[PDB]
Amino acid sequence: LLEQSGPEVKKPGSSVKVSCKDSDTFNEPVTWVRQAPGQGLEWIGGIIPAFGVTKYAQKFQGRVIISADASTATAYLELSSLRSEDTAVYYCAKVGLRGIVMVGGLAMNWLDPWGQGTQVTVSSASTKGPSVFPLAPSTAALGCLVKDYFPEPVTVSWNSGALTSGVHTFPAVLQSSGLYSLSSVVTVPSSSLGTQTYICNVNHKPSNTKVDKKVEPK
Amino acid sequence: SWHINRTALNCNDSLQTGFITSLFYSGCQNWDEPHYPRPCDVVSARTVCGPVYCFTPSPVVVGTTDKLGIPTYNWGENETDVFMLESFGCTWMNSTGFTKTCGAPGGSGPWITPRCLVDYPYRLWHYPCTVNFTLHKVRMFVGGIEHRFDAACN
Amino acid sequence: EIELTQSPGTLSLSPGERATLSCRASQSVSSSYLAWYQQKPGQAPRLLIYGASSRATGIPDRFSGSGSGTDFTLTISRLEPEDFAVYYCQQYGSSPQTFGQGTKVEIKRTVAAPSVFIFPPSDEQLKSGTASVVCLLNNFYPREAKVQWKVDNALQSGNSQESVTEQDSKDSTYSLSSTLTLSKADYEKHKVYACEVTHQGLSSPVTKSFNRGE
Ligand SMILES: *[C@@H]1O[C@H](CO)[C@@H](O[C@@H]2O[C@H](CO)[C@@H](O[C@@H]3O[C@H](CO)[C@@H](O)[C@H](O[C@H]4O[C@H](CO)[C@@H](O)[C@H](O)[C@@H]4O)[C@@H]3O)[C@H](O)[C@H]2NC(C)=O)[C@H](O)[C@H]1NC(C)=O
Ligand SMILES: *[C@@H]1O[C@H](CO)[C@@H](O[C@@H]2O[C@H](CO)[C@@H](O)[C@H](O)[C@H]2NC(C)=O)[C@H](O)[C@H]1NC(C)=O
Ligand SMILES: *[C@@H]1O[C@H](CO)[C@@H](O[C@@H]2O[C@H](CO)[C@@H](O)[C@H](O)[C@H]2NC(C)=O)[C@H](O)[C@H]1NC(C)=O
Ligand SMILES: *[C@@H]1O[C@H](CO)[C@@H](O)[C@H](O)[C@H]1NC(C)=O
Repeated sequence: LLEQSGPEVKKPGSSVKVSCKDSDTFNEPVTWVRQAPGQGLEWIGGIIPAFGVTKYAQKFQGRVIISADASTATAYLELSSLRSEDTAVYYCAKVGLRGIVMVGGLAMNWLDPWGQGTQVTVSSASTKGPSVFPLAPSTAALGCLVKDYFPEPVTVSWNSGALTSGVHTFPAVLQSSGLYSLSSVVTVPSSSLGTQTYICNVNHKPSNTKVDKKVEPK
Repeated sequence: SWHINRTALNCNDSLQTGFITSLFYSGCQNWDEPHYPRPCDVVSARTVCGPVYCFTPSPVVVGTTDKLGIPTYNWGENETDVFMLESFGCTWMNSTGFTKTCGAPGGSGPWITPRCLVDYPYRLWHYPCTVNFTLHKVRMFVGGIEHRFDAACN
Repeated sequence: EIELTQSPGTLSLSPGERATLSCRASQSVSSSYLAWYQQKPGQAPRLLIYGASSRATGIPDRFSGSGSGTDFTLTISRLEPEDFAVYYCQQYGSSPQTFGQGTKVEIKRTVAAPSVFIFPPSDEQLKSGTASVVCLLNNFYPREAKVQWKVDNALQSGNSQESVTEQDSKDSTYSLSSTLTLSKADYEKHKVYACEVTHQGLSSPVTKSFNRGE
């Protein structure tokens, strides 16, 4: 298994270092790839830790450094001079050894196993907790609007997890403010609206915020 | 004048044998009886996977150069990189997983006799059939110069 | 640089059907150096095929690969529910190694029209100086839908954002929200707010609307 470090949030012009720890194939070649939001995969570069030889795609040359730490069986990806274009999930993966091809220390083969990915968000925006507003009902539908938070992610539950059927929590959208916004809705029996109680639980761990909002008719 | 960047890393496991594992992490194939060694020449770095060792009899690593003997630091990527072996006995892995030898420390490569060979960091990758060999300190003089090295023997 | 072109972009098939995905390379690639990967939302890619036609360890018999030169194909002989995901092809024969843009294998089902709901902004948000109006399209298939906003009968443009869920595990439908964002001052300039929804499952567009302050 490869365990990657947790999500990162960065201002433009800063640097970030993400890590990739495996638990007995450390000196085997490691390759980094990234996945920009809603995109496919792109090679960043790689390293052969046994020898330290690194290779980089031209689009990252001079702007990234890949390294490895033999004591902790960990590989690292450092990106410098960050811009918003660098917002992506960054993946670590091992280069397969059987059938491997190496030219000048550049190792290519199929990739397996994979790390779980590391989210890196690069923004001028500052960390901010969401405001939570009711989407009042008028089966009926109701929800919570979760607006103006940074960075991702937010988790949403209803009635502390007791209510899960019919829930739809939409993917977040990035607004022109630089802040994120999403809604979560649930469909309920109309009959119950005056008696049943519906609470949305919003947790934003980057800001340590938790908001509980009761949703009732206007 | 040795540097790690002078290691040819041109490996191509086209036979799908998985031979490269011990470069990072059972039998010695195409066995070469030590007697009557082949002469050492110029080896193209594009055929070499991992470090090249020669045995003076002491073990010494040889790095990539250009064809005029100038050290090069491109991990053997340049297709003019070579190992100028003549400039005693040497051994290396070629890109498809075959152990190669030339010269002697009669002997062949690191082998002194059919039962003993010089110890060096990549011995078990080049000669996996010697995993269980026992190690002995050796001292030898070659033209007044004193050599101290370990030997692995069956 | 070797470009990999995958087709189709989206494949809609019922569980139990055979799926054929294609990956076209801009230049000829040796079949030794082509792999296929599967990815599900929020997860890392998972190797399926390598060397054009070899199955990775643990990969079921129904996945197979074939092809040569510039055209490679991934075949799923009988789609199981866990097989609906995004599939990427990769060439690793020539640096830089490159990946295709992906084919989404989607669950085909019968047409389902959306249930449409519109939500006015809360008084709490209004006190903040912003007004968000939400229109919800619930549990529909296929995914393509059109949502038009009208304010005081005038059609809107450039002030709304849409978001779509992943296909639902149980009934294979999508749900969609579209959010109209206005300043509090502009919101109070108008009265009638309407969401107009066009969908294959609807005989004619459906409108949900409300009057501000009622
Ligand atoms: C693999 O390695 C080879 C070397 O073994 C390398 O190719 C050689 O590089 C040298 C250096 O650039 C080339 O020699 C040059 O040729 C040009 C063309 O006539 C000359 O003008 C050059 O003179 C310049 O440099 C002088 C000193 O640097 C200056 O004083 C002078 O004013 C000029 O500015 C120089 O002689 C040589 O031709 C190549 N050989 C080949 C076959 O290309 C090759 O690049 C390496 N491979 C890779 C992929 O990098
Ligand atoms: C690794 O080995 C394979 C197999 O020997 C090489 O593939 C051959 O490449 C040559 C030139 O590109 C072709 O003429 C042959 O037809 C290929 N053979 C097969 C079976 O595909 C491959 O070129 C080698 N890679 C490197 C970097 O040397
Ligand atoms: C590594 O050494 C092996 C063995 O000496 C080479 O294998 C030979 O390759 C030629 C060319 O295809 C074949 O005709 C022979 O039959 C092969 N010999 C054996 C014993 O298989 C191999 O070419 C060398 N690899 C490199 C990159 O030079
Ligand atoms: C050696 O290799 C490293 C890593 O690939 C590289 O940064 C360096 O420029 C190379 N050359 C020397 C002289 O270290």
